[PDB]
Amino acid sequence: GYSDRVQQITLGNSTITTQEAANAVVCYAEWPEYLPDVDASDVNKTSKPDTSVCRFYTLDSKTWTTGSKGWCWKLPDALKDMGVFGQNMFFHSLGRSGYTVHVQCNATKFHSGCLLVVVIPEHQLASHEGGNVSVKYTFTHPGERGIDLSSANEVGGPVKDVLYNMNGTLLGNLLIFPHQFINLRTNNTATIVIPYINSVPIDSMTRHNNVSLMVIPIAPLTVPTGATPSLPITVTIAPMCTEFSGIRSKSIVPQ
Amino acid sequence: INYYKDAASTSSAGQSLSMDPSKFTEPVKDLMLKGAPALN
Amino acid sequence: INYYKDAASTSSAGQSLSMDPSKFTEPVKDLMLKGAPALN
Amino acid sequence: INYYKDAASTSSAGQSLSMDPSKFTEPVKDLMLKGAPALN
Amino acid sequence: TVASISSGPKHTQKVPILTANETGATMPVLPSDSIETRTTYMHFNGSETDVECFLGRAACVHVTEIQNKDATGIDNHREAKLFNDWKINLSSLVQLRKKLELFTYVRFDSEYTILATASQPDSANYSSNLVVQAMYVPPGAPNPKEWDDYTWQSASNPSVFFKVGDTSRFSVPYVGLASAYNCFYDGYSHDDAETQYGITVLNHMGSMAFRIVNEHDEHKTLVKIRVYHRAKHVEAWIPRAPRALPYTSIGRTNYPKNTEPVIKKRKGDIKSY
Amino acid sequence: TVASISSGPKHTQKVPILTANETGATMPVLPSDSIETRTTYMHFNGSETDVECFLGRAACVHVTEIQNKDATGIDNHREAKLFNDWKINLSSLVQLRKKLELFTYVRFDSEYTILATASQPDSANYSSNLVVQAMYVPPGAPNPKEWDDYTWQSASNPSVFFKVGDTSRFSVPYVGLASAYNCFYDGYSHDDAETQYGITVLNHMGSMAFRIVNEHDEHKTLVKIRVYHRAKHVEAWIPRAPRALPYTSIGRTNYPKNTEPVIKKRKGDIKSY
Amino acid sequence: TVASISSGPKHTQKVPILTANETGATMPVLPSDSIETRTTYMHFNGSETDVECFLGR
Amino acid sequence: GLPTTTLPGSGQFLTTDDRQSPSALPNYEPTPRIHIPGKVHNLLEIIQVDTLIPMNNTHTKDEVNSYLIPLNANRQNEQVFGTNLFIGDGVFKTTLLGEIVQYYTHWSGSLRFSLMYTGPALSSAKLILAYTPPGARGPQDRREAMLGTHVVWDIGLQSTIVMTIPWTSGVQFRYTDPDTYTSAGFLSCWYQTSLILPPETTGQVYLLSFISACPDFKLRLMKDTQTISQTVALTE
Amino acid sequence: GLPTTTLPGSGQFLTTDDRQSPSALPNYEPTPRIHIPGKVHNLLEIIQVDTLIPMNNTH
Amino acid sequence: GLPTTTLPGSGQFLTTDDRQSPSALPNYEPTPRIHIPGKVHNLLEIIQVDTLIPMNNTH
Ligand SMILES: OCCOCOCc1cc(CCCCCOc2c(Cl)cc(C3=NCCO3)cc2Cl)on1
Ligand SMILES: OCCOCOCc1cc(CCCCCOc2c(Cl)cc(C3=NCCO3)cc2Cl)on1
Repeated sequence: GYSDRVQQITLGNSTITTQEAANAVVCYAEWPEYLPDVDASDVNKTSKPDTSVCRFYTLDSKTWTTGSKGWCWKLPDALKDMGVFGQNMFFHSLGRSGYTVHVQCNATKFHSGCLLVVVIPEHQLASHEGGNVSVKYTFTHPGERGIDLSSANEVGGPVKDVLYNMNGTLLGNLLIFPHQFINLRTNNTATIVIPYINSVPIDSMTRHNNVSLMVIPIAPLTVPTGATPSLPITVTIAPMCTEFSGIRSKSIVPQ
Repeated sequence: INYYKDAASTSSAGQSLSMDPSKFTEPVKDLMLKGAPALN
Repeated sequence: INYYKDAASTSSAGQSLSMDPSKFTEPVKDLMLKGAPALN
Repeated sequence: INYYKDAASTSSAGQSLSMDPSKFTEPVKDLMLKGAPALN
Repeated sequence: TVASISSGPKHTQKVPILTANETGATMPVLPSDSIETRTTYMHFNGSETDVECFLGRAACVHVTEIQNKDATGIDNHREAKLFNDWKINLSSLVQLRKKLELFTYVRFDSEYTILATASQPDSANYSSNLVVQAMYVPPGAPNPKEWDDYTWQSASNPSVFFKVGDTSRFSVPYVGLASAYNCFYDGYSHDDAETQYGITVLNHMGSMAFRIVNEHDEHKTLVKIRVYHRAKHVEAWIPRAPRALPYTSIGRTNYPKNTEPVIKKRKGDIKSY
Repeated sequence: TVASISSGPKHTQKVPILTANETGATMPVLPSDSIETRTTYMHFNGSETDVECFLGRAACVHVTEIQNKDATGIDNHREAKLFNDWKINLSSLVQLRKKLELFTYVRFDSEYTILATASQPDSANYSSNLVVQAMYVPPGAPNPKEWDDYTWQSASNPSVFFKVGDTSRFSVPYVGLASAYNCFYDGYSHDDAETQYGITVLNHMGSMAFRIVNEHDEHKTLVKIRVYHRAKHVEAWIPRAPRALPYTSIGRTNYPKNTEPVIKKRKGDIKSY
Repeated sequence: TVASISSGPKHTQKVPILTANETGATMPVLPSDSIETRTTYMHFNGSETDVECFLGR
Repeated sequence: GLPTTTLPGSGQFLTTDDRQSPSALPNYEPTPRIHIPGKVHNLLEIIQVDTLIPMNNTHTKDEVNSYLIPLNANRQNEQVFGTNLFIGDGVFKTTLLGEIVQYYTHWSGSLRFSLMYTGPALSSAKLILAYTPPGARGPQDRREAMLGTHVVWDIGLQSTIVMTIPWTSGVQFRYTDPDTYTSAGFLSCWYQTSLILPPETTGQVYLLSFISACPDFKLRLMKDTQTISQTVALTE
Repeated sequence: GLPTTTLPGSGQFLTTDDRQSPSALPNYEPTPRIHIPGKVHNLLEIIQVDTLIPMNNTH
Repeated sequence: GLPTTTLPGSGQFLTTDDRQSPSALPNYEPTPRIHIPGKVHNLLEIIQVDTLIPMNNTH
């Protein structure tokens, strides 16, 4: 009586149940694991807070309306302030982590709409100015708020044009990245497990984000007659196999 | 025959002949069998 | 000795030394023996 | 393959892979053990 | 290898063509799951689509130019193209760039070919024969200031001397600091508020420096340098969506404003053929 | 091997020399069936009549020309022969063409040799040294519009750079879409009422593109390109009647009107020697 | 080859970090004598610092 | 001294040749490789992942909406969409498949075309997808369409339908740049019965459509893509 | 570096010589051969088929 | 005479390449080596000897 459909994920002191899942994706078919010695470089023993950092943090909720263009969060940024995960983050020189991402959106059998939930490794954004204008730090570190693709261009911020993925590629091809759809008629959640993907064994958690999670409405939300025209979307994310190394004074970052 | 000492100096590599699209085409956690229902 | 990897890059082929004109000179359905009458 | 008769004409030598800094880093007459007191 | 097996009529409870794309998988459906097929063999290996093959041919990555002329009274050799330089990088010319950016991280050895040809746009009695010299100049070795500085001694820095009209060729191991080169980098060099974004801060490989060794003749000679790059021993990770809009800058993803629709509009209906 | 066996007088009921040609056969009659012969050996193998040998020597297949000159103010490089192109094909020059069309389908690898020589028809101080570049340009890759377009980067398209006066040589596998190249094709590309007939619709292999890499000197230089083609690994099927009338077009069988009698008229009678 | 071995807390009478430089030696002290380390390998031979290489171009 | 003769081609530079060269950095030791998920070995590995087709191409500036094929409730017998199968051009051209095919001159193989339905769960519909092999015109009505390769799709719990365009061809390779002789057919879709919405519901519903290549597929003779060009070198 | 000497004829192009060359299309896979009746191997095979002689040349 | 083809790079001088050369002094006998204390093999040997740092740079 197991269905692909019902699932339970327990991680730390927190549990999620979905009764309307559509399997789960594990990026590149690899599950998060700690850093092996053969791959290690820094000689420091690392710190593995385990259950105090590897639990589920639910970010603040978004509201899908007929005019929504899509939202974008960066990792580990989105979690920069969650509990002890965040403290560890500002206090060590280097850290490394994988995540379980669970995006939630329920409706009824009269609604229609379909969101794309995708994880993009190394999502370098484009400046809407063109040329070689850079995208300032603050703009690519929105924190739990994430970036709202239907917000206005700002100065020093990225471009927010959806048919171009914020980088000069077409929305249609985002499907080459680990992703899952939430089609109100099928699905009510999306779950993706992200292994740590980098060109170095461990890195800085503040100067470099290693994935952007993106939720994009593709088939517009259509509510039943005289229904309220909107649904909330909630994102809950859990660091998994986290390791921190090179402890010290506590980083100070712009803004 | 390599005439040179360093590995960078050798010619192109030879075909992976690796080929396994499943990391890209089927990264699902619970295995899906073709023919069985997608969602049970 | 081939110095190159691809087959197109090798020199000319070597003599068929095949040679069988009968597909062209005697494509008849019932075999004709020289010396026997052509039409019986 | 050396094409030439004299040794000076051969290519560069190949890595010492000798490496022993102690003549420079520890030329002391009575041996010092790390962890034991420097001056007894 | 069979490309298609033989398959006949079906009347089952087992439907391989109905799936749920919401899952993120592309189910491996074949012609024989939905029509009746006959056996056929592949006759093919997929040799020429190997990434080593795809990135393994020489591509032009840079065209520069230097001239041989009397430097007498020139206050700025660099500025007179008495010599010149290249801030090394690969994403400067786009043909090869779009190919590499199909991947996120890439690791390879480089083989470079340098073709140099001369031009004599104004009245010369003859064509002189010039030797080019073109020293790598690491991030941290003196940049050469005149066309005949002590720098050109290049006692510790690899340099090649070849003749204009000829070609020079040599191969450099993978010089990246990490395990792969980042084709993309969503980071900064540090957490400052105004530092540059992108890979230009990563992709920090020093520059390359060309000059003519010859002193000047009576006429002037323009020498134009073309650098070709061939990846050998390629390794590529994490495929990405291909580049759709035009490029504007080395190292940023930025596209031009008021660009044009990249998807061709139908001449007719959705229903049109 | 015997070329003739010994044979003596005959008085038989078995007549090998009477046949019925209406049958379509050529009965294998020999000297020894009708005169008295002596033994003789062949001393010969027929080596130099092998089709690999017959089609295996280089033949000139194309002569084109490009010039190096100041492109300043040229509105159409292609038109100034600033570069140029070839719509690839083999049936353009006839010597080799008649040889190939002795067969209906032919399959082979090609080895090409390109000789480039320069001419300076009007007053020059000297002969410059130019490098030619000549990129294959598949049916579906941008045709290069100026002599120095992004196209010439040729990051994915094989190109060779050689010097004028020298020769370039490389070999391309059999690139046909079918199992053999059609020397003839009695069809159309589709059943339209006005589409072109022949092989020109089949024999659709894209074109080849040459240019000089050098910028301009003070004089102008004419470079004339000759492409030679040698078949290697030849396979030929279905012999046909040799070409009798002159050719008029690449890819059609058409002969010129009011052509001249191709059979030599006797100077005398049927009875004449 | 290991570049660093794994080493944990220490509370000893055996102090490798106190020395007397007046002796002329450079005592071979390592990260693992004064912090807690994890194993890591060298992955490197020191090929390009051989004097033949240094004076050989 | 051993006697030699040099052949035609000496000194040429062929961008596609593969030989040894001296290393400029003798004895240098590259950084160790660490493990990174996601390694690609063949472009054939990636063109089997499906991506969305902007089928609804009828707009005037690129929009998320050209990915949506609309469906109308209560229409009978009628046609949902049509397209030829020049995978190197037109709708296909910006898709990952289209985009890679363009790096090669010839392609052969089967294509997989699937449609995922996004209408309310309490609605229902039956569509027919038809592949018309080369030689006939794009079908003009379902009767015409239904006589060629087709699948009646019944919209249900299982949200997507995967249609395969089996390789139907005389010649074993086709050109990726559109060519007549070498052309591959048409793909059309019609109401089999009709879309029906539940009460309290209204308007258009959309289908998303994907394209990917079957394991069948072959691509050969690499060349340059018409999809990217430039007028001056970029700088930093 | 192995010592060599080049002979007279170096650099010449003889249309009849038969040597190896680099392939411009590294790794390309040609179309499979299928069977076709009629293969010719030697011109000696075909000159044994008889054909008509315009003997009456007098026109 | 063995057929050859020369590749791109022929005739170049790369200051970092390592090949054989003819000896100008054929048959000459170098002076014997005697023993000398202090041989260095790697620069890695010497950077492990400590030296003083002008830390007080303020002059
Ligand atoms: O954005 C596109 C793809 O992203 C991946 O990385 C792109 C990239 C590629 C490169 C090249 C690195 C430097 C190459 C090695 O440098 C040289 C050169 Cl370019 C010349 C010589 C040389 N020696 C004698 C003459 O020249 C020696 C070295 Cl080590 O640097 N970054
Ligand atoms: O009608 C006469 C006989 O009929 C049979 O077929 C005739 C025929 C012969 C050919 C040639 C096909 C194209 C040859 C391969 O193309 C090239 C060329 Cl022509 C040059 C280069 C090249 N690379 C670097 C420089 O040039 C590469 C390729 Cl693949 O195309 N059709």
